[PDB]
Amino acid sequence: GTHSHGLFKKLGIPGPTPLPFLGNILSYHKGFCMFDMECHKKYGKVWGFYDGQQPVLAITDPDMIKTVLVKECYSVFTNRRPFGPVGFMKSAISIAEDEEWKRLRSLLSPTFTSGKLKEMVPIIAQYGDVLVRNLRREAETGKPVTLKDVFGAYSMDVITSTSFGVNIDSLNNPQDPFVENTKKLLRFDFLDPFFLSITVFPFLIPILEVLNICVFPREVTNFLRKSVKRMKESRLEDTRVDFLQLMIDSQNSSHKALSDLELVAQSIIFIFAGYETTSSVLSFIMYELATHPDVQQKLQEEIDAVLPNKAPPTYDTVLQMEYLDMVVNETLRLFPIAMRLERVCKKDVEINGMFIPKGVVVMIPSYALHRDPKYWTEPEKFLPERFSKKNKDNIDPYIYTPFGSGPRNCIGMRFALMNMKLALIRVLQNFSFKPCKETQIPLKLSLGGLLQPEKPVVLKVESRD
Ligand code: HEM
Ligand SMILES: CC(=O)[C@H]1CC[C@H]2[C@@H]3CCC4=CC(=O)CC[C@]4(C)[C@H]3CC[C@]12C
Repeated sequence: GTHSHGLFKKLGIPGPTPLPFLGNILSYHKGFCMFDMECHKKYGKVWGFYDGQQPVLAITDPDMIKTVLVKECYSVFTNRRPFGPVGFMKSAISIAEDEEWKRLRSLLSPTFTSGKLKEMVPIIAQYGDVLVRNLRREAETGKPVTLKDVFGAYSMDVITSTSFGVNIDSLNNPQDPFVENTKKLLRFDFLDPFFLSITVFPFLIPILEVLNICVFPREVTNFLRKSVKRMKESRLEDTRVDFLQLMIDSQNSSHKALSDLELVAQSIIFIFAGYETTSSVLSFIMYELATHPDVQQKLQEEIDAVLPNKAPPTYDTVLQMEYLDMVVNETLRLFPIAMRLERVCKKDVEINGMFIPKGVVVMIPSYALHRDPKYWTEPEKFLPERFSKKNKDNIDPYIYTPFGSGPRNCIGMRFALMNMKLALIRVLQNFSFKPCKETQIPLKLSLGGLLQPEKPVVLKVESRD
């Protein structure tokens, strides 16, 4: 019948012996991260395992990784692992493949330049202020703050705004249908029963498509696909520096420009990529700043220096802040929320020594590499100075990859970084953050399939009066 599980040893690559049907998925009770590091402790440079009958080949040599992500990104390693029933979200850039992906990447790239980003800063800066007013109250309240709630609220405020021009306080408007629906767009947990099932029975994905059962909830994609050219139509033609307009502007004068539907797919996929990723990283950073008041006041002092008497951050004053950037990247080292980068091997190739067969998912265990002893001194420590100017080129760009690498890295990187930084500055420009003993110390990751804390982060918030 199926004859998948013989592949790696038959070519000479080590790995945990698979079970019939299951492959190695029982080994996921630990979680992706724990599983990945333990594999690297025991098989070294390269190993192989099976998500069901699907061969996954892990790699950890930096120029082999450069090779996959950059080298023949186009010729061989262009797409990611198909993962569940996707419906029309087939057209979203992150999900699209080969030429359609290359088309969308090119069509969507100009929208993410540093230029258009400088023009989005005032919009998103505004919701820094909104966050502060919303944080004042729960600080002064007395009681601890659940960070993913006040950052979830910020991330959304900033998403609706730069995506559709929609200007709302998500926190204080929880039924605004436009807020209500978009919270359901959380990140996928590939260790969920559903997805695990899908992994074992991939021959059930086409079954779900028929039934229109979809990993993006029907009701949520229905409401935004509706909102979009409710608004792409003449609320627009009254005549917005945002994502939607830039995509509209590129339907209006190379290869065939953005479809109407393909545009909505993008709008949606942007939300999905940017909402819970941003809010998560922000929680992780605020956790670190709380449990290292060493870093927190040093940063607060950098912020006041660049921005005296609560001066409002600009594009340039942000890029200026070197210790802030140090804080941001060190937290992404410890908590790379993608965990893994993956590419599907389109053809038989041999990359710096070893032959990869067509069909193998080539995987880069980012979480593991970020906590590797060979490239990192004291990997478990929160130590921003590893990213100090100098001391930071020892650092291989192919070992440290919180946003991936090559032509298919995170399109939203400069934005995500800018967005997070504008939050941090205004929040630190007004408050301090300290442990309560509801605060889990030390902090544990979920054993699940999302990089997120065991229990949500709660902290004491004080005004700098
Ligand atoms: C802290 C925030 C974020 C992190 C850490 C992050 C991380 C990542 C990673 C690791 C990848 C995979 C890249 C690869 O496989 O090499 C990715 C892809 C992607 N990200 Fe981000 N992301 C963040 C925020 C955002 C934002 C704000 C947006 C959009 C506004 C975004 C849009 C995308 C898209 C569209 C892709 C797929 C790109 C493609 O298929 O060509 N992400 N992200
Ligand atoms: C947590 C998560 O990743 C979400 C994304 C897709 C979601 C699934 C989508 C399909 C689905 C339909 C149902 O009627 C029950 C819930 C399930 C089985 C969902 C369970 C939770 C999932 C797996």
